Amino acid sequence: IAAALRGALSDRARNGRIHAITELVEGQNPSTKSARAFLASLTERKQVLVVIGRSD
Amino acid sequence: MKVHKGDTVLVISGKDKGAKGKVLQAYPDRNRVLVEGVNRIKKHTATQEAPIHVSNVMVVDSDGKPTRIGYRVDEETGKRVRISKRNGKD
RNA sequence: CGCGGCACAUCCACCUUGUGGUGGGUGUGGGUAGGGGAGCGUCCCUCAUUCAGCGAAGCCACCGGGUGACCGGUGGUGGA
RNA sequence: GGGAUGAGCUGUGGGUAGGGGUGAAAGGCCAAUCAAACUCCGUGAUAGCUGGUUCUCCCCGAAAUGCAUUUAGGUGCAGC
RNA sequence: AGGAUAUGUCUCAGCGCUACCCGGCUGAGAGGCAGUCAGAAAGUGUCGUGGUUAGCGGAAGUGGCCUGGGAUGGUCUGCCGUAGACGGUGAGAGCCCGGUACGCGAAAACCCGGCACCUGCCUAGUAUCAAUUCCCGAGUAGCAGCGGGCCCGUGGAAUCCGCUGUGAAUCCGCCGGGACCACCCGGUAAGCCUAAAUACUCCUCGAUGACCGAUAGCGGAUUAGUACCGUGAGGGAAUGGUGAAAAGUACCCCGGGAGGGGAGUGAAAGAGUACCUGAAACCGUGUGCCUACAAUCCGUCAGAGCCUCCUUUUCCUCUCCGGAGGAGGGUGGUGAUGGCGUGCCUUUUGAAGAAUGAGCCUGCGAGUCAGGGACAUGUCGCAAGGUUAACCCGUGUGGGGUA
RNA sequence: GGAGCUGUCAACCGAGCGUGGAUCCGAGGAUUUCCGAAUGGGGAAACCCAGCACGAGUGAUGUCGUGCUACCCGCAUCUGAAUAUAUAGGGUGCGGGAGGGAACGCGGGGAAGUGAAACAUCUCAGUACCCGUAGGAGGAGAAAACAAUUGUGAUUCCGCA
Ligand SMILES: [Mg+2]
Ligand SMILES: [Mg+2]
Ligand SMILES: [Mg+2]
Ligand SMILES: [Mg+2]
Ligand SMILES: [Mg+2]
Ligand SMILES: [Mg+2]
Ligand SMILES: [Mg+2]
Ligand SMILES: [Mg+2]
Ligand SMILES: [Mg+2]
Ligand SMILES: [Mg+2]
Ligand SMILES: [Mg+2]
Ligand SMILES: [Mg+2]
Ligand SMILES: [Mg+2]
Ligand SMILES: [Mg+2]
Ligand SMILES: [Mg+2]
Ligand SMILES: [Mg+2]
Ligand SMILES: [Mg+2]
Ligand SMILES: [Mg+2]
Ligand SMILES: [Mg+2]
Ligand SMILES: [Mg+2]
Ligand SMILES: [Mg+2]
Ligand SMILES: [Mg+2]
Ligand SMILES: [Mg+2]
Ligand SMILES: [Mg+2]
Ligand SMILES: [Mg+2]
Ligand SMILES: [Mg+2]
Ligand SMILES: [Mg+2]
Ligand SMILES: [Mg+2]
Ligand SMILES: [Mg+2]
Ligand SMILES: [Mg+2]
Ligand SMILES: [Mg+2]
Ligand SMILES: [Mg+2]
Ligand SMILES: [Mg+2]
Ligand SMILES: [Mg+2]
Ligand SMILES: [Mg+2]
Ligand SMILES: [Mg+2]
Ligand SMILES: [Mg+2]
Ligand SMILES: [Mg+2]
Ligand SMILES: [Mg+2]
Ligand SMILES: [Mg+2]
Ligand SMILES: [Mg+2]
Ligand SMILES: [Mg+2]
Ligand SMILES: [Mg+2]
Ligand SMILES: [Mg+2]
Ligand SMILES: [Mg+2]
Ligand SMILES: [Mg+2]
Ligand SMILES: [Mg+2]
Ligand SMILES: [Mg+2]
Ligand SMILES: [Mg+2]
Ligand SMILES: [Mg+2]
Ligand SMILES: [Mg+2]
Ligand SMILES: [Mg+2]
Ligand SMILES: [Mg+2]
Ligand SMILES: [Mg+2]
Ligand SMILES: [Mg+2]
Ligand SMILES: [Mg+2]
Ligand SMILES: [Mg+2]
Repeated sequence: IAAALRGALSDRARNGRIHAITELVEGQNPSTKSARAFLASLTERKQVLVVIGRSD
Repeated sequence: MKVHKGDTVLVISGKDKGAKGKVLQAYPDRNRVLVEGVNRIKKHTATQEAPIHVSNVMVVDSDGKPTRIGYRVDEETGKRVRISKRNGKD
């Protein structure tokens, strides 16, 4: 299981699909409009996996 | 429903798209209304209207354009009231 | 036996020179019980992509196609 | 055709219940079923027995013998 | 337990015969602690950012053009999103509707928690010595007979349970450690109570499904445990779909009606309450060819002749014609005539068999699943190592977990 | 809660109600025929016939309404037969039980088909079924326990062994 996950992430990184951000919305309240604008800035593809901490 | 018997409405979908009439009777269980002069019907003797879906009409705000219905917390005296959006007052 | 098509096994030479293909010889290819190998069609799910009220599915007819289960094209009927 | 004042026939009400009843005795009858009723359950009983078992092609391809068997129309091992 | 060294939650009153020491008991008050509990039981209040039983609000397109009966479709544009769950609306709708994210909401009743009231318990025995005496659950244990149950089917048969008989001991006791004995070790039977971790779903809410979709799924989408069958216990069915809207065909004609024709509604009546689509068996009507001198597992190969529709020629050249016809060729239908030819399945040494099964069509109807099972193989990971089980933490399929 | 409504098959009507808040939803209360454990007595369940007390009605019988009246067990009281002590029994007054429910628990009774290629020991299986009796769970539970020269320390359930 771990080897497969590592291989998949390695493929993503090798093709350059790993992005790193500080946080999604500079405020303390949610805002889908600005979050979507930021994601569209990062990416123009359909399926995006957002990995964020459980406390955000 | 938010559409009442005495109201004036605008048809937004169907054959009579763009017609203005007043509700004649409402069927809350069926979600249908009788608007005057819409989707007339040729019945047989021995041309009335047939009800249309309340989803297909929008309440004219009595101040011009049609609007979606909201509720302003009256009461203040002594119950709730039904108002407009888009220049809300009713 | 002649001429043409197919398949299995093997030999001889190349391309990854047995993962498998390419070229030529040679041998083989009746089959019940039964063993082994490779496929067709139906339905559901996931991923990608592509058609559909300018007409999907289903059904009917005709014209074609493949070594087999079977497939396609056109038209009609139909209505998701 | 037999009996037809009798060991008669019959109505109404009641009793005996399944290895139990009842039987002037035939294994008769006990709801069109009786050498052990019927219903549900055990239960999808079990059957060395009969029947059935659904698409395709390619390669190979038997046995009906020996031994043993509460065995001989079954099975185990060998042979193929 | 009872005896010798040692002393009083605090006070008051009463009693323990009288004056005293030492006390002890009861009652009251003062304190401390506990509480609806296994360890004692009820009830009255009052208060919850507590819960359950109704609910409410809740962002954003009347957008242009095309097709269309209808836009939720196509294509241009605008927007919301803590809401792009789901469903409805005249066809695939986040912005039309019910809703969804989110956030509010309880007279009263019930439940849970708190604080009080209330209720109860605690009124010196601690420590040391003595080691004489008493107590430590009786028709019990033990033993024997016959059984049951334990891995243990009576066996060398321990431990546990029943009936019958016999029948103790109180710690220098008694029971167990797989016959039994000695030593050692462990424990203290014959009195009671005790949460949690575990099992289940008639039922009530909320979700979900590589579950079914009307011969399926519950027997039951339809009057369903109904109709019907049986004296009875019992057994036990079949029956869904017009259309977006009923706009369900006014009026005329034939007819006793039923039914139909014309009009009319509808996008459609090639949707007419016998109604979505509408297969097959089966039943007609019309039409092309063949068939009344022939012996036929009903086909197959050879094959003339007719009929039909396309095409290369010589002609009606009227020809811009179009094709009448002729000659050839080709589709398709039919098949005069000639040869060959013993249905399918099962089961058999051997079946066309006069052995079995099948009237026909449509639907349904048979090697599946479970388990760190066993053996053998293909493939992938790690490798002298490989791997976790239960379980714990996570919205998941993820991370831990060495027994 | 806020404008329509008088449930459905299932329409046709008739007649009405509703912002002075209807229909609808929630909670509490009232009423609640007869049968059924059925319980005054009887009975072919849904029927029949009473007694007592209190009211209603009649000129008076007739008639009506509302309560109570089963049996067993426990407790408290009065009485104490044959018969003397007394007891059995009897009267009174208070409490309780009975019946139902899909599964799950505990205690007791307990098959056969089947497998053993026959069959009786054995298996199936302490299963099916039956009886008693629960609770939201139950049962078990605080060593007259294991272990073995070290030690663990009530019970239950899960995984190994
Ligand atoms: Mg062959
Ligand atoms: Mg074969
Ligand atoms: Mg159309
Ligand atoms: Mg399909
Ligand atoms: Mg087609
Ligand atoms: Mg089609
Ligand atoms: Mg009788
Ligand atoms: Mg005889
Ligand atoms: Mg008979
Ligand atoms: Mg019998
Ligand atoms: Mg018998
Ligand atoms: Mg069985
Ligand atoms: Mg061969
Ligand atoms: Mg609302
Ligand atoms: Mg148009
Ligand atoms: Mg839609
Ligand atoms: Mg949707
Ligand atoms: Mg709508
Ligand atoms: Mg025994
Ligand atoms: Mg023994
Ligand atoms: Mg004894
Ligand atoms: Mg020993
Ligand atoms: Mg003791
Ligand atoms: Mg106990
Ligand atoms: Mg417990
Ligand atoms: Mg059915
Ligand atoms: Mg169907
Ligand atoms: Mg009957
Ligand atoms: Mg028309
Ligand atoms: Mg149509
Ligand atoms: Mg149609
Ligand atoms: Mg029909
Ligand atoms: Mg039809
Ligand atoms: Mg002739
Ligand atoms: Mg002949
Ligand atoms: Mg012939
Ligand atoms: Mg011949
Ligand atoms: Mg024979
Ligand atoms: Mg035959
Ligand atoms: Mg024959
Ligand atoms: Mg024969
Ligand atoms: Mg025969
Ligand atoms: Mg035979
Ligand atoms: Mg036959
Ligand atoms: Mg599988
Ligand atoms: Mg392996
Ligand atoms: Mg009410
Ligand atoms: Mg009520
Ligand atoms: Mg009675
Ligand atoms: Mg009685
Ligand atoms: Mg006396
Ligand atoms: Mg009871
Ligand atoms: Mg037996
Ligand atoms: Mg046997
Ligand atoms: Mg047998
Ligand atoms: Mg209870
Ligand atoms: Mg208990």
